[PDB]
Amino acid sequence: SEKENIIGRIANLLAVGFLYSESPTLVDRFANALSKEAVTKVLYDVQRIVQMGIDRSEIATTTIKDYPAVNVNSSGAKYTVVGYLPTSQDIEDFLRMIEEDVYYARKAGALAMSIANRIKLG
Amino acid sequence: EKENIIGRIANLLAVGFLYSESPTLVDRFANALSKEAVTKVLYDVQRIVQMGIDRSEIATTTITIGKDYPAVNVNSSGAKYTVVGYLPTSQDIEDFLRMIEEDVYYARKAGALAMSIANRIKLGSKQSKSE
Amino acid sequence: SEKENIIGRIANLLAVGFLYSESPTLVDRFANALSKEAVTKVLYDVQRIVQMGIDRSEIATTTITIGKDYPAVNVNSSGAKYTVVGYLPTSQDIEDFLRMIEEDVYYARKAGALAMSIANRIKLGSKQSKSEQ
Amino acid sequence: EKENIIGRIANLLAVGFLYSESPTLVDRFANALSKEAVTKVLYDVQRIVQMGIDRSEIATTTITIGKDYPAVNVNSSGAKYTVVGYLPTSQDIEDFLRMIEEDVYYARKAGALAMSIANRIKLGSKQSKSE
Amino acid sequence: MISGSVRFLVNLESLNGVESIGNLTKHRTAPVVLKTSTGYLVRYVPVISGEALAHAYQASLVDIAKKEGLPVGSLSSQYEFIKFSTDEALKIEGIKEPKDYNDARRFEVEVMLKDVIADVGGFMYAGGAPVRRTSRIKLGYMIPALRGDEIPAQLEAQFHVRFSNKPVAIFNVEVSSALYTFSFELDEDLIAVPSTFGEKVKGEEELERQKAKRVKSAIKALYSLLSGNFGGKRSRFLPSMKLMSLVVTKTDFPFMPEPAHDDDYIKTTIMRLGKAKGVLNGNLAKAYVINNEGIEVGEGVTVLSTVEDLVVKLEE
Amino acid sequence: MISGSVRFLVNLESLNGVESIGNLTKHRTAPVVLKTSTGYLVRYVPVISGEALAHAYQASLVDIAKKEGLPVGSLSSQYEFIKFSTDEALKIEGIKEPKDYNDARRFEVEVMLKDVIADVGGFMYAGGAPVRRTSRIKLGYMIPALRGDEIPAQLEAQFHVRFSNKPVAIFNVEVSSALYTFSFELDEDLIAVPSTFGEKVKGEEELERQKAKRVKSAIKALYSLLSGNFGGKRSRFLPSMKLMSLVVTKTDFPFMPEPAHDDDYIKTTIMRLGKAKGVLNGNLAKAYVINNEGIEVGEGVTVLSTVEDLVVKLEE
Amino acid sequence: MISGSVRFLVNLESLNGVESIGNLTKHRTAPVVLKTSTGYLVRYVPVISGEALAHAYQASLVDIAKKEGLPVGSLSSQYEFIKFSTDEALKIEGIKEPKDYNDARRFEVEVMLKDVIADVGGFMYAGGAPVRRTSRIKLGYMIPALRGDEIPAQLEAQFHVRFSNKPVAIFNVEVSSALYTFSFELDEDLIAVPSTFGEKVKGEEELERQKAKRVKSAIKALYSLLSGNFGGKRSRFLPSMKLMSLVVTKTDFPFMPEPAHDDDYIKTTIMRLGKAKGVLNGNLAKAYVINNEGIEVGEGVTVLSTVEDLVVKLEE
RNA sequence: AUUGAAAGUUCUGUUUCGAAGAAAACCCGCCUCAG
DNA sequence: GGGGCGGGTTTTCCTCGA
Repeated sequence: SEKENIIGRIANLLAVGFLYSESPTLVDRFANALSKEAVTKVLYDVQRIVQMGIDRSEIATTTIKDYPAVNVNSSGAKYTVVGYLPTSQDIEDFLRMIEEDVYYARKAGALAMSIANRIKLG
Repeated sequence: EKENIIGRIANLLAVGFLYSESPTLVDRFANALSKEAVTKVLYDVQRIVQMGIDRSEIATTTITIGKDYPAVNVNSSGAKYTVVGYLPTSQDIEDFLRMIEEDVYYARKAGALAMSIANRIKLGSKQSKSE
Repeated sequence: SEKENIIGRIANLLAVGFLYSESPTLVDRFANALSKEAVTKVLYDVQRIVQMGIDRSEIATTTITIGKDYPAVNVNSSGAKYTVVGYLPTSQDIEDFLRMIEEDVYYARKAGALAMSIANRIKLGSKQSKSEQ
Repeated sequence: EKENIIGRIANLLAVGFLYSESPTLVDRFANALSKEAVTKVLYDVQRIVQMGIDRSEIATTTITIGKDYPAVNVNSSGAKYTVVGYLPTSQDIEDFLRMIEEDVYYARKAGALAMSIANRIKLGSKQSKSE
Repeated sequence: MISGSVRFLVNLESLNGVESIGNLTKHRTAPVVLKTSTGYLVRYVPVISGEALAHAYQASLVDIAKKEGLPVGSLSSQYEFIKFSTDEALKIEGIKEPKDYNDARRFEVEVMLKDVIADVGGFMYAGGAPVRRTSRIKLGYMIPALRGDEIPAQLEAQFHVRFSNKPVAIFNVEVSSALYTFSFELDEDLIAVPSTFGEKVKGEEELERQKAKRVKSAIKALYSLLSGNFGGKRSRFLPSMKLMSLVVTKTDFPFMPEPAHDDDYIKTTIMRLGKAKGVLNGNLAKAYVINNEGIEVGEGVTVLSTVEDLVVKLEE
Repeated sequence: MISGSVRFLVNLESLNGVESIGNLTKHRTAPVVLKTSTGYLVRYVPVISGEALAHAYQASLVDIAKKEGLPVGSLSSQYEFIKFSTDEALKIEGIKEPKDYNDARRFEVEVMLKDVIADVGGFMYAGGAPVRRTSRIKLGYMIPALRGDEIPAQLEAQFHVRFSNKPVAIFNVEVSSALYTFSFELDEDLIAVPSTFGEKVKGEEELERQKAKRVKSAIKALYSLLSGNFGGKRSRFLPSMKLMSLVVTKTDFPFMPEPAHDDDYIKTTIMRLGKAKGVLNGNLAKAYVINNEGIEVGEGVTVLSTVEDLVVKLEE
Repeated sequence: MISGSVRFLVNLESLNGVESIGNLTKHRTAPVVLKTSTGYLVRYVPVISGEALAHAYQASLVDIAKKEGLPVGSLSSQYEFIKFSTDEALKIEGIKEPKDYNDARRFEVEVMLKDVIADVGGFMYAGGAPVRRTSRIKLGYMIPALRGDEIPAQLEAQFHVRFSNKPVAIFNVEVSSALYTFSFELDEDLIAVPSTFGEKVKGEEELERQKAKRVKSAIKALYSLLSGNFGGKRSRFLPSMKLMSLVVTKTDFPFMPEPAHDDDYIKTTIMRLGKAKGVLNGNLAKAYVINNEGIEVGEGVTVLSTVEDLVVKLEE
C-alpha cells in the first residue's frame, strides 16, 4: 500500500509547487494527463520550480508529536505543507505506476488541489 | 557482482549530483530508453567529477562508521558531504554498458539508488544546520 | 566485435596520452568532436605526445600478469607510474576508425568515454596507494 | 581510387621520413594551407627518395606477409625499414594535386597516414633491438 | 458489390471533437492493449467515428444529385438529415402516413421516389406501422494501424489567446498526427430496389428507369470520402492528408478484404478472394491496388496511379 | 474555387510564441509522423499556427476595404476581430439580437451589410437563436516539408542582456530555421451570398450590387499572405523569406492539390486536375505555376515570374 | 516607407558576445538551412543580433536630438534605454501612471512629448491599464549570404596572455570573418502620430509642429547604421568594414526588397517594385542603388556613389 | 439484415508589446649547421 | 642532436503584467 504513500508525497510536491508559483497550470496538466509524457513533463517542471524556491531559501523543510513539513514563502504569504516531498525512488516508482495506469496522476492531482485549497482558505 | 557494479554507478551519480547541486543527469539516467542516453550521462557525470577532483573538492577517503569504510568527500557551495562506497572502475562502466545493452532497467535501478543516497545525505546535512 | 576492439585500442591510446601529458584537453576535444577534422587532429596530437614518451623511454610496451600475461603500456609521468592494460592501435585501426568516424562521429564519443574511464580508475588507484604509504 | 592515391602519397612521405630521419617534410605537408606548400613537399620528398634510389638504399621489393605484397626497403643509418605498398605514379601526383586544388584537407589525410606508417615501423624496429 | 481498404497519413489534425471540459476541447480516443516482453500496456489512441464520414458522404451525394436533376427532399436540400422519421418531417414534404402493414411497401416506394438520400442512405419511420431500409453504404471507425510494437500516433494540447484592448480570452485545443486505416462496403446492385415483400405497386417503372443514374451518383459520391473531405474544424485547423495504400475489390458475391493493420494485407486478401470465388461459384472478381509505401502486392492485379482512375473503372 | 500550395524558406525566425518558462520564450512545436527507409518515426518540429495567417489576411482585407470605400464594422475598424460573438459587440455596433428562428436570416443580412470581415471570414452568435457562418477562406498549420529521412529544420536558444548602470536583465529567445510549406483554399462563388435558409429579405439587392467589389477585395487580400506579411516579433527579429515554389488551381468543382512534401508535386496535381475535370463533368480548370528551384513541372502549363502577375491574372 | 538591403564585408571581427566557458569568450552562432545541388543541409554559422544595431541607432538618435534641441528623456539622456517600462522610471521622470483605459491616450502623449526615443522606437507599460507602442524601425539578424554551396564565413580562436613580473593571465578570444547581409525597414508616415485610439487630447499641436523635425532626425539617424558604428569590443578589435551593395526603396505602399543572398537581387526587386506599384494602385515608388562589385543592376535606375548622398536625397 | 433499423458536438479567436555580454590584457626573454 | 618555465579568468543580473 506504499502506493498511497508515494501518491501522497507526489501530491505534496504538486501542492508546494502550486503554492510557490501561485499557478494551477501544472496541477491541471497533471490531472488531465493521458500519457506518461505529460506526467513526466509536469514532474520535471514542478521540481524545477521547487529547486528555484530552495535556492532562494523560500522553500525549506521543517518540523511542526513533530511532523515533517515544507515551509513555502510566496509573494509575502507563508504556507506550510505537512508531509514529505517525494524521493528519486518515489518519482521512479510513481512513473512505473503511471506506465501501468495514468489514473494515479489524476489521484495525485486531486490530493494536491485539496492540500493547496485547505492552506489557501486558512 | 551485477549489484556491486550498479551500487558503484549509483555512488558516481550521487557524487555528481551532490557536487553539481543538479538532479538533471540523474533524471536523464533514470528516464533513459536507449544506450545513447545512458552513455551520455556516464560521460557528463564523470566530467563533473573530474572538475571536482582537479579543484580538490572531490577526494577519496576512509571513514570509521569500528572498521574503516571507503568513502568520497564532496565539498559544494560550502556544504560538506560524504558518500560511503567506491566509485566505479573503467571495467565497471564497460560491464554496466553491456548490462544496459541487454536491459535499460539497470539504469533505472542505479538512478533510484543514487537519488536515495543523495536524499539521505541532504536531509542529514539540513538537520545538523537547523540544530 | 572488431569495431569494439578498434574503439578499445583508440581509448587505450587516448588514456596513455592523457596519463603521460596530465592534460584532459585532447580527450575533451575527441569526445566533443562534430567533424572528422577534430577527430583526426586529436589522433595526430595524442600519437605525437606518445612518440615523445617512447623516445624518452617513459612510455613502453610490456606484459603483466593480472595468471596469464596481458599486453600493457607502462607510463611514467612526473614521478608517477601508471600501467594501462591492452594494446595501442595499429595504423590499420586508425584508418578503420577514421572510416567509422566518416560514417558516424558517435564512435569518437564512445572512445573518449572509455579513455576517461581507464584514466580515472588508474588515477584513483594511484592516489589510494600513496595515501596508504 | 582517391583513397588509393592518398595511401600511395602517404607511403612516399613515410619512405622519405624514414630515409631522412626528419619529420620536417611531413610536418610541412600536414600543415599546408596552399597548393604551393604541398607541391614543394612533393618535390623535396621525391628528391630525397631519388638520392636513396641512386645510393641503392631505397629499393622496391615484394614481401610475404602467404601472398607477396609490394614493398619499399629503406636503409638509413644502419637501420632497415620496410614500408608495405606502392609509391605514387606521376598520374597519382597529378590527380593528388588536382584534389589539393579542390581541398587541401587531402594533404592532412596523407600526412596523418604517413606519420602512422613511420611510427609503427619505428616502434617495431626499437622493440626488436631491445629484445 | 464493392469493398475497399484504405490507408491514410494525417498530420496536425483535429476533426472529431468530444464533450468540452472547462475551457478545453478534447479529441476522441479509445483504449488499446499492446503486448510487450514484460507484459501488457494499455494506451489511449485517437480515433474518428463513423458518423462524420456518413454525413460527408450524404452531403456529397446531395451536391452531386442536385446537379443531375434527381429528386431531393425539402429537409435534405438543407444539410439537415433528419429524414422521414416522425410526423412533423412528413408534414413539410407532403407524404401521407402508411395505413396498415399491407400498404407499407407502397409508402416506401413513395418515399423512395421523393428523396434519393432516403434510398441510398436509408431511413426509419417510427409509428404504428414502422418501415425500415438498411443503408447501402457501410463505413467503419478510423483507427490507426496497430503494427509492430509501436503505435504511430500522438496527441498534444495547444494554447490559444484572443487579443483585446480592454482586458477584464484563453482556450485550448487538442491536436494529433497519426497513420489511419479504414475499410468500407457498398452494394451498387441493390440500389433502386425496394426492401419489402408484397405485390408490385404502381410507380416502380420510374425506379427502374432511374436505377442507372442513382447507381452512377452513388459510385461518384465515394470520391469525396477517398479524397479527404470529411470532419470539422477545417477553417483554422485544415489537415494535411495523403494516400499510401488502397485495395478495392469488385465481385458478384459477398466478400471483404483484410484489415490494413499489418504490413502485408494485399497478398492475403488476393489469396482469400481466389479461395472464396472457388467455393461460392462466383463469376466476376476484380482487384485494383494503389501502392505508394512499397509493400508487397502479388500477381494478377491491375495497378493504378490515382483515385480518379479507380472511380472511372468502377463506373465502367 | 482557388486552391494553392506554397513553399517558403525562412531563416532565423520567431513569429509564433507559446507559454514561457522562467526567462525563456519558447517556440511552438508539434509532433509529426515521418516515413523513412526503416519504417515510421515520430519527431518534434517547430510549427506556426494558422490563426496568425488568418489575422494577417483579415487585417489586409480591412485595409483594402477601407481604402476602396466598402463598409467596415466599428469594432473591426480597430484590429480586434471579436466580430459579433458577444452581446457587448452587438450593443456597440447597434444591431438588435434575433427574436426567433424565422428572424435569423434578417439578422445575418444586418451583419453582412456592415462588415465585409463577417461576410468573408464568417461569424458566430450564441443565444436563443444561434447564427452560424462558416469562413470562406481556409488555411492550415505551417509545417516544414517531410522529405527524405532528415527534417530540414532546426531550433535553438539565444542569450540577451539589458544594460544598466546600477545592477540589482537577462533573457533567452528561441530562434528557428526551416523550409516551410502550406496550402490554402478560397471559394469565391459564395462571397456576398446569404447562407441561412429562409425567405427573401429587403437588402439583398445591395449585396448583389457589391458582390463584384467584395470578390475583388477578397482576391486582392491574398497578396499579403503570399508575400510574407504575417507573424509577430518583427521589430527585432525580422525574418528572411524567399519563395521557392507555388501552385494555384482555379476550378468550378471541389479539388485539393498535393501537399508540398515531395519534390514532384506539380506534375501529379496537374494530372489529377485533368482527370478530375474529366470524371466530375466540370467546365473550367486552370493552373498557374511559379518555379524558382528548377524542379520538374510538365507540359502545357502557364509559367509566371512573380506573385503580382498571379494576383492580376486571378482578378481578371 | 523606406526599405533597404545592405551587404557588408567584415574581417577579423568580434562585435557580439555570448556566455563564456572557462577562459574562452564565444561568438554568437545560429543554425541556417542552405540549398545545394545535393539537396538541403543544416550548418552552424556566426551571426550578429539586431539588438546591438537598435541600440546604436537609438544612441545616434539621442545625440542628434540633443544637438538639434529636441526633447530627450532624463533616463534616456544617459545611454540606458529602459524607457518607461517600470514604475521606478516613471517616478524618476515624473509622469503619473494611467488610471483607467480612457486615460491611456493622455499617458501616451505625456510620454511622447518628453522623449523622442519612446516615440520612434516604441515602448511598453505593464499594469492595470497596459500601454503599447510598436517601434517605427524594424531590423533583423545579420546573416552572411547563403550563396552557392560554400558559406563565405569562418570562425577561430586566438590566444592572449597578460604580462606580470611575479607569476602566481591567459585567455582566448573568438574571431570571425564573413560577408554579412541585412535588411531594414522604417515607416516615416507614422512618426509623431499617436497610436492609441481615443478622443483628442491637448498637446497634439506641439507634436504636429515637431513632426517634421522628428522625421528629419529619424532619417538622419540611419547614417550610423549604414556607416558601421555598431557592436562592442571596438577598443582592441576594431573591424575592417567595406560596403559592397546597397538598395533603398521609397514607397507609399507596403513592400519588401529581396534579401541579399543571390548575386541578382537588384533587377528582381526593381521589377517587383514596378509590378507592385501597378497592381496595388500606388502613387510613389523610387529606388536608389549603390554598387561597388560590378553586378547586374538594370535600366532606368539612379546610381549613387556614397551613403551621404543617399541620406541627403532621402531628407530632401 | 441481428435491441437491429434512422443521426457530424458544429460554428467564431495573434501570447502581442520592450531590452548592446560590455569594460581591462604583448607569447616573451637565449641560440652561426660549422668546419 | 628530437628543448626548457610561469600562467587554463575574475562581478553583475536568473522576468515584469492582463
